[PDB]
Amino acid sequence: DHYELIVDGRVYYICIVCKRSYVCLTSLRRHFNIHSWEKKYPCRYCEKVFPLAEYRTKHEIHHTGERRYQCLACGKSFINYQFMSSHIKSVHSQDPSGDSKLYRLHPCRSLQIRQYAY
DNA sequence: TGCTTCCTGCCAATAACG
DNA sequence: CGTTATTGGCAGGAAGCA
Ligand SMILES: [Cl-]
Ligand SMILES: [Zn+2]
Ligand SMILES: [Zn+2]
Ligand SMILES: [Zn+2]
Repeated sequence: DHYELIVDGRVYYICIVCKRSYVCLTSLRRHFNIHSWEKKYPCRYCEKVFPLAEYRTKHEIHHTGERRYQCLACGKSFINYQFMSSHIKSVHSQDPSGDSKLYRLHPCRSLQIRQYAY
Protein backbone atom coordinates (compact mmCIF):
# COMPACT_ATOMS: atom_id res chain seq x y z
CA ASP A 1 0.00 0.00 0.00
CA HIS A 2 2.75 2.47 0.97
CA TYR A 3 6.06 2.90 2.80
CA GLU A 4 7.35 5.41 5.34
CA LEU A 5 10.39 7.64 5.06
CA ILE A 6 11.78 9.36 8.11
CA VAL A 7 13.87 12.50 7.89
CA ASP A 8 14.96 14.53 10.93
CA GLY A 9 12.12 12.93 12.88
CA ARG A 10 9.50 14.19 10.42
CA VAL A 11 7.64 11.23 8.90
CA TYR A 12 6.52 11.15 5.27
CA TYR A 13 4.29 8.49 3.66
CA ILE A 14 4.98 7.37 0.11
CA CYS A 15 2.48 6.08 -2.42
CA ILE A 16 3.92 2.79 -3.70
CA VAL A 17 2.63 3.53 -7.21
CA CYS A 18 3.47 7.10 -8.17
CA LYS A 19 5.85 7.72 -5.24
CA ARG A 20 4.05 10.87 -4.04
CA SER A 21 4.78 11.92 -0.45
CA TYR A 22 2.19 12.72 2.20
CA VAL A 23 2.46 14.24 5.66
CA CYS A 24 -0.85 12.63 6.52
CA LEU A 25 -1.63 9.00 6.20
CA THR A 26 -5.26 10.04 5.63
CA SER A 27 -4.17 12.01 2.53
CA LEU A 28 -2.34 8.97 1.17
CA ARG A 29 -5.36 6.63 1.13
CA ARG A 30 -7.52 9.46 -0.19
CA HIS A 31 -5.01 9.99 -3.00
CA PHE A 32 -4.59 6.27 -3.59
CA ASN A 33 -8.11 5.76 -4.92
CA ILE A 34 -6.85 7.49 -8.09
CA HIS A 35 -4.83 4.38 -8.80
CA SER A 36 -7.05 1.63 -7.51
CA TRP A 37 -10.62 2.92 -7.91
CA GLU A 38 -12.00 0.72 -5.12
CA LYS A 39 -14.51 3.43 -4.36
CA LYS A 40 -16.27 5.33 -7.10
CA TYR A 41 -17.95 8.72 -6.92
CA PRO A 42 -20.53 9.06 -9.73
CA CYS A 43 -22.12 12.44 -10.46
CA ARG A 44 -25.82 12.31 -9.49
CA TYR A 45 -26.53 14.45 -12.55
CA CYS A 46 -24.49 12.93 -15.40
CA GLU A 47 -21.71 10.73 -16.77
CA LYS A 48 -18.62 11.56 -14.84
CA VAL A 49 -17.14 9.47 -12.05
CA PHE A 50 -14.51 10.88 -9.69
CA PRO A 51 -11.81 9.23 -7.53
CA LEU A 52 -12.28 11.75 -4.66
CA ALA A 53 -15.58 12.58 -2.99
CA GLU A 54 -14.86 16.31 -3.00
CA TYR A 55 -14.28 16.39 -6.80
CA ARG A 56 -17.77 15.05 -7.37
CA THR A 57 -19.21 17.55 -4.94
CA LYS A 58 -17.61 20.53 -6.69
CA HIS A 59 -18.91 19.15 -9.98
CA GLU A 60 -22.44 18.82 -8.62
CA ILE A 61 -22.53 22.43 -7.32
CA HIS A 62 -21.71 23.35 -10.92
CA HIS A 63 -24.86 21.66 -12.26
CA THR A 64 -27.12 23.39 -9.75
CA GLY A 65 -25.72 26.86 -10.35
CA GLU A 66 -25.64 27.79 -6.65
CA ARG A 67 -23.33 30.72 -5.91
CA ARG A 68 -21.99 30.27 -2.39
CA TYR A 69 -19.08 32.67 -2.24
CA GLN A 70 -19.99 36.29 -1.71
CA CYS A 71 -17.83 39.44 -1.80
CA LEU A 72 -18.47 41.55 1.28
CA ALA A 73 -17.28 44.66 -0.50
CA CYS A 74 -20.03 44.81 -3.13
CA GLY A 75 -22.43 41.86 -2.79
CA LYS A 76 -21.53 39.80 -5.88
CA SER A 77 -21.68 36.06 -5.56
CA PHE A 78 -19.55 33.40 -7.25
CA ILE A 79 -19.59 29.64 -7.69
CA ASN A 80 -16.12 28.93 -6.20
CA TYR A 81 -13.14 30.34 -4.24
CA GLN A 82 -11.18 30.93 -7.39
CA PHE A 83 -13.69 33.28 -9.09
CA MET A 84 -14.28 35.14 -5.83
CA SER A 85 -10.58 35.71 -5.14
CA SER A 86 -10.05 36.85 -8.71
CA HIS A 87 -12.85 39.43 -8.51
CA ILE A 88 -11.74 40.77 -5.14
CA LYS A 89 -8.11 41.17 -6.18
CA SER A 90 -8.88 42.90 -9.47
CA VAL A 91 -11.91 44.97 -8.51
CA HIS A 92 -11.13 45.82 -4.91
CA SER A 93 -7.33 45.39 -5.01
CA GLN A 94 -7.38 43.26 -1.89
CA ASP A 95 -6.40 39.71 -0.99
CA PRO A 96 -8.97 37.46 0.79
CA SER A 97 -6.37 35.00 2.09
CA GLY A 98 -4.83 37.94 3.84
CA ASP A 99 -5.45 39.64 7.16
CA SER A 100 -9.24 39.84 6.95
CA LYS A 101 -12.80 38.81 6.14
CA LEU A 102 -13.45 39.75 2.55
CA TYR A 103 -15.98 37.10 1.67
CA ARG A 104 -18.76 34.97 3.08
CA LEU A 105 -19.18 31.31 2.32
CA HIS A 106 -22.86 30.49 2.47
CA PRO A 107 -24.04 27.04 3.57
CA CYS A 108 -24.67 24.63 0.72
CA ARG A 109 -28.38 24.41 -0.06
CA SER A 110 -28.74 23.36 -3.70
CA LEU A 111 -27.82 19.83 -2.60
CA GLN A 112 -26.98 18.01 0.60
CA ILE A 113 -23.31 18.07 1.65
CA ARG A 114 -21.79 17.82 5.14
CA GLN A 115 -22.90 20.90 7.05
CA TYR A 116 -20.22 22.64 9.13
CA ALA A 117 -21.68 24.31 12.26
CA TYR A 118 -20.09 27.81 12.18
C1' DT B 1 -2.70 34.48 -19.97
C1' DG B 2 -7.03 33.77 -18.04
C1' DC B 3 -10.00 30.59 -16.84
C1' DT B 4 -10.67 25.55 -15.09
C1' DT B 5 -9.62 21.75 -12.37
C1' DC B 6 -6.56 19.37 -9.20
C1' DC B 7 -4.12 18.77 -4.94
C1' DT B 8 -3.19 18.01 0.21
C1' DG B 9 -2.71 19.62 5.45
C1' DC B 10 -6.04 20.21 8.56
C1' DC B 11 -9.88 18.96 11.38
C1' DA B 12 -15.07 18.92 12.06
C1' DA B 13 -18.85 16.01 11.02
C1' DT B 14 -20.18 11.57 10.71
C1' DA B 15 -19.89 6.60 11.13
C1' DA B 16 -18.56 2.44 12.87
C1' DC B 17 -17.83 -0.20 17.19
C1' DG B 18 -17.73 -2.63 21.50
C1' DC C 1 -24.07 4.68 23.39
C1' DG C 2 -19.80 6.96 24.75
C1' DT C 3 -15.54 6.31 22.15
C1' DT C 4 -12.51 5.47 18.48
C1' DA C 5 -11.88 5.49 13.26
C1' DT C 6 -13.26 7.51 8.86
C1' DT C 7 -14.83 10.83 5.57
C1' DG C 8 -14.65 14.77 2.98
C1' DG C 9 -15.23 20.09 3.24
C1' DC C 10 -12.30 23.85 2.99
C1' DA C 11 -8.33 27.14 1.50
C1' DG C 12 -5.60 28.67 -1.47
C1' DG C 13 -1.60 27.53 -4.36
C1' DA C 14 -0.29 24.35 -8.33
C1' DA C 15 -1.16 22.53 -12.44
C1' DG C 16 -3.56 21.95 -16.85
C1' DC C 17 -5.62 23.53 -20.46
C1' DA C 18 -6.27 26.36 -25.32
CL1 LIG D 1 -27.65 30.44 -5.04
ZN1 LIG E 1 -0.03 7.59 -6.06
ZN1 LIG F 1 -22.14 15.91 -13.85
ZN1 LIG G 1 -16.88 42.85 -4.96
